[PDB]
Amino acid sequence: AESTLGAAAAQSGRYFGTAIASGKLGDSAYTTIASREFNMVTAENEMKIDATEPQRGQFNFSAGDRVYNWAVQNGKQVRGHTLAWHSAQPGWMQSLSGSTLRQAMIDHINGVMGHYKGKIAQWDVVNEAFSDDGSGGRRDSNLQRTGNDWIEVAFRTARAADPAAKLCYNDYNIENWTWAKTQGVYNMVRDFKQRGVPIDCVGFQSHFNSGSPYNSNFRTTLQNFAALGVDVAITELDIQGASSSTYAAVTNDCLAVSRCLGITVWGVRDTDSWASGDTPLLFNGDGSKKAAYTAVLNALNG
Repeated sequence: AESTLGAAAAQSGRYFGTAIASGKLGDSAYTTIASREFNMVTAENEMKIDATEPQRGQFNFSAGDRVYNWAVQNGKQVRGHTLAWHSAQPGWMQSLSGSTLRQAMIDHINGVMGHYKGKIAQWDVVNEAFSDDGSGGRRDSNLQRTGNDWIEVAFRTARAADPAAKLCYNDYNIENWTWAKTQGVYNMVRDFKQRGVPIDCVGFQSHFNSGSPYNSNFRTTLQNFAALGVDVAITELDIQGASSSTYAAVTNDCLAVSRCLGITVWGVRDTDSWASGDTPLLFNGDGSKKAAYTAVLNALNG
């Protein structure tokens, strides 16, 4: 196949994934589609820090396992999302600073990766660490305020916690090769690779809209990161208005870069999207395929 997105991606060694939401798992229109079309699953909410460690030291894996087991029973692999992040922190973690927050960050990684050890294809270890103010510099968060080495410490922890997982740095607005943010991250991954920090992948959320338009230099971005010796992934793809041509273009960027592992779109139907008003996904509210679906499919069969 040929007929579905994931089977067609697999023709060139790649995956086509989606974001799954444990709450929509009793909707069978939703699971029929999701099961048929994707070979990769990211839990949309259920593996975030507030979802896995809502009380300090007391982890909660129900919602995460529910998504995990659905995926796995339906033939899919899984991306973990996400271990260290400025948002989606619980109350007890937002209150922490300095070394105590550091210890909590390390503890979270160890615990979450521990529970999922050897069962996760990729982990977004660190998420959205860079700023949008145009400086190319780090976002100012409690995590950053523990010291500039937090990202790297997060990565070394995670490598030791689950040596089988691909470790990703994930971020939005790093798709355009000329943006500061792109270059700030580029420079970090370069520095990492040169010094031997265990980072395996970079995750391009690929949330495209009027404020962050697709640029065909996205292919240059993907090429240049790959050339540092990392894989790349399109992790949270959606496109405001769901242009067929933009959807075919992004798909074709991925197919032209051999270290591009695959594409994940951020939800199944437009009604499931965090931006449902923009109808930015491949399926309509009612389950019918959008033009973009056909364009992506053709490209993957391309």
